[PDB]
Amino acid sequence: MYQLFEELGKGAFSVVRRCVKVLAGQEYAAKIINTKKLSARDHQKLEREARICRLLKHPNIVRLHDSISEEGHHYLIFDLVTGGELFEDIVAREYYSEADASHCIQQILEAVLHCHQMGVVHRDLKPENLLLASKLKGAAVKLADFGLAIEVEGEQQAWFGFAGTPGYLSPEVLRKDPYGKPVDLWACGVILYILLVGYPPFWDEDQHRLYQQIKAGAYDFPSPEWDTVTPEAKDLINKMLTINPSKRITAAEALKHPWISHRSTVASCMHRQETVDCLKKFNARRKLKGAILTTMLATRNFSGGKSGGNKKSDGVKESSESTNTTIEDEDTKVRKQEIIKVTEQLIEAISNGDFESYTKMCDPGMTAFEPEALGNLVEGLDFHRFYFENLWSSKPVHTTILNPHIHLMGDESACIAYIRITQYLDAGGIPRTAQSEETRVWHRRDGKWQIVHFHRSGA
Amino acid sequence: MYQLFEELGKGAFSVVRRCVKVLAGQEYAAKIINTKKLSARDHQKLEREARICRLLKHPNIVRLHDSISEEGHHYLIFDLVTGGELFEDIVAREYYSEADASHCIQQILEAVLHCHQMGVVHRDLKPENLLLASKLKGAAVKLADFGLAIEVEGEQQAWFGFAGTPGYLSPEVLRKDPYGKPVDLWACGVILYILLVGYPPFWDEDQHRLYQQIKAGAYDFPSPEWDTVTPEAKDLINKMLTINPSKRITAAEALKHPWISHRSTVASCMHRQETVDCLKKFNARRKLKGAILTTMLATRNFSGGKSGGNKKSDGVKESSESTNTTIEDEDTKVRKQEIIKVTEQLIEAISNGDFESYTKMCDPGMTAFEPEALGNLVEGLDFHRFYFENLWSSKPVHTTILNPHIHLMGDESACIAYIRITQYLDAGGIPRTAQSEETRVWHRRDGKWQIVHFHRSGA
Repeated sequence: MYQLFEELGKGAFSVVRRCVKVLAGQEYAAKIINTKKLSARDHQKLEREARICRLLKHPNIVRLHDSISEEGHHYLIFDLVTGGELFEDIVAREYYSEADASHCIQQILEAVLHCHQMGVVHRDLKPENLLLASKLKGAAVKLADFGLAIEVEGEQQAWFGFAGTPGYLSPEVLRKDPYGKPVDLWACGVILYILLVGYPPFWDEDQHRLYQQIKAGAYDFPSPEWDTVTPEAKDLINKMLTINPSKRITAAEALKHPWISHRSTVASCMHRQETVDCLKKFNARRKLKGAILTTMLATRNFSGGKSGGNKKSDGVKESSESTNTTIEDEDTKVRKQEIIKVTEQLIEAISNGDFESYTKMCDPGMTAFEPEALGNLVEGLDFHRFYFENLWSSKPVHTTILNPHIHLMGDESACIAYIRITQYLDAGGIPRTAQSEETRVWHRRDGKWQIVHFHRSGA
Repeated sequence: MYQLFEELGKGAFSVVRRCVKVLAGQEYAAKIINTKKLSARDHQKLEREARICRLLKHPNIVRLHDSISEEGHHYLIFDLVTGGELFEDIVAREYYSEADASHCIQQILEAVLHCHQMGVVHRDLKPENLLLASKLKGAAVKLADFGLAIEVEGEQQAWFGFAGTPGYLSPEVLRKDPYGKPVDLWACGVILYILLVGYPPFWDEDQHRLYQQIKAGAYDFPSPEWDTVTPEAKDLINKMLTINPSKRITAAEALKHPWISHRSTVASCMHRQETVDCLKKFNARRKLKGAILTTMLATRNFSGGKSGGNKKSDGVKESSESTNTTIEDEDTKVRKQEIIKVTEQLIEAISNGDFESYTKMCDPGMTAFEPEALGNLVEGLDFHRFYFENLWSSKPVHTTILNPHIHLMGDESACIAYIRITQYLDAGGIPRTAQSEETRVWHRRDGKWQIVHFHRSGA
């Protein structure tokens, strides 16, 4: 049904690859899940993932087109979005302000609101799920991958399992409390915070300490970098990073927050280069950590240095004549003889009065000096046509070529000079003979020898 | 004093590199020891290493030419041997027999005998120390690197420290007994054994168990591979792998052993392909185990098969030629004008009677049709010399070129045709005028346009 092309990204248990629907000629992203490596339970919950993704129809959410299981693999086929990660894109931009982060978060919150309205909680919102629709300027931000998403019943909370990514986990999930929609608003607070200053609100080498920080809500807004962030951006983060999920801002309420809905008078327009710089390192640390590592050694200076031997300039070593003959592309043979071949075919074409073959062997802009031109230079084949039509269209005539000389001037040019002697009969012969000295200038154009100019004397 | 070129090999605390003595023009191997990474004691014992290596003058031992210390490095400059390891070379050979292993061990024992006679014990004999003199057929085996070598006093034994390589360590060193020359004969027994069947006599993943095996002398000669080894090769190994160093064969006595001294009637001539095959794996396991510079790691193969193949970029046609612009002159040229330049210089050279410049612009084998040749084809410049010498060496004359046409036939060939009109005076002028139709065939040879043939009419 489909044809797989390049890989676009990975997880521990899936890869994503561009593919083409054979009979459609439409391109898609194939999420390819190795089902041999899943638990029975996670294999079974692919049914829930497939279902959630069909439900969700929103401009800021990538949708499922198809789901296929084979013996060792499951295939979830989605729309192709080609812009890559939002976070990678932010660091390649010429300008990045609070007003620009607000537009990112608004799109994310719109998507999340739509999930919540459909009874879907994502549970694992993180930078990797935030993709751009295309490489075009101002492409939309799109949610991708709902492999840990759950279905909820109205506003009812439950214990759906301990699932998520450490830095984005909500306090209620860490306390083992029944939970629901607010887990996604906590994760949006963490994402918003990273979008503003380029580093996460909660971080610790020790995962147990990290979780105590999260559960305590122990994040801060340190100077210098937070000093130029508006009070309203900080207010929205605070409302999202509220420890008690019953008191946490909802996606609907977040979208009405002035830093989002009154962006044009509230969100700062100042470029935040330090955010861009920190985010680069954040982005890089995210691509080293993972289940499988492509680099052989993890601890390598990322910056590099120049080695010795990088450029080499040698001296003028004394050399001899080195003509660069091209590699031959046909059966090996005598080029001189080749010229003799096309020349004999020329003489035979003139003798037979065959203007058709004479035209092929001559360039359309052929130059000519001949006694029939009375000292003038003739261009084209119109002039010799009069002799092909009248005279040569026919008593016995014998031609004889004497002392031929050939000059080869590269692969595509040659020149032959010879003496032509013609034996013929005039009226009631009386056999006669005539001499002429002829020069032909041949030139191979598109794999065919053609006369570009010729010269005749005494005829 | 020296110039360093390519790296030839390594240890943990040294690299070896080819170098050239600047003022000599002689090439050597530089052992470059990073003294910052040595213990005070091992730095100090470089004095002993330097001394031992100067003492040793033997055809099967690489000798020291120089020793230099800088602030962070010591340099021990030796003869360059270019054949690489004996062991690598054995596996690339077309034939390898007991008789060939006997010649290897004889060379090694000769070197070791010479050490022992000079009061030097190597202590760390292993495959890495066994180098070939050159890549020539039958190059000698040479001992290289004495960094763990010691000086002994006659036949006196002492405790010189626990030093060596695990698989080649003698029982007495492992028992912490005073020791001397026999430690090197134990290591030769281990090397000989590996030379015969391609695997070591003592091996264990657990180093403590390995040492108990060594101390017990618990090696064996298992079938099938030992079944075709002569009893005399086994006898020599047994004599060397004798646990009590007072009873172990000496280097002098080993050299008189029939498998060495009567090789031609004693050592088997049968090719041992299984030895060659095992030795390949032995050689490979030796090159993963330990290095200091970063080393790439291979991936185990996956079960069944993945599909795949070579990829070619696709497009509108097989090849491409930029955007679809209107088919017109994209950019202009001046080659036609170049031909006009050399042609005007030709006419001026003829007019001035300058045969010198006329010779340069003409090919030595120039072809010519002209009325002065009376219908004949003239080759060379001898014919026109008569006109340069006599006539043109001089009343007022004005030339006029009419209707010039140029055919470009590649980068290296061109042809120009034109009408030449000459105004002159005859005897007592009476101004006269003459017409001729001229064709020149130019060819660039070694960056210079030369006439290969020319044609003239009515002059």
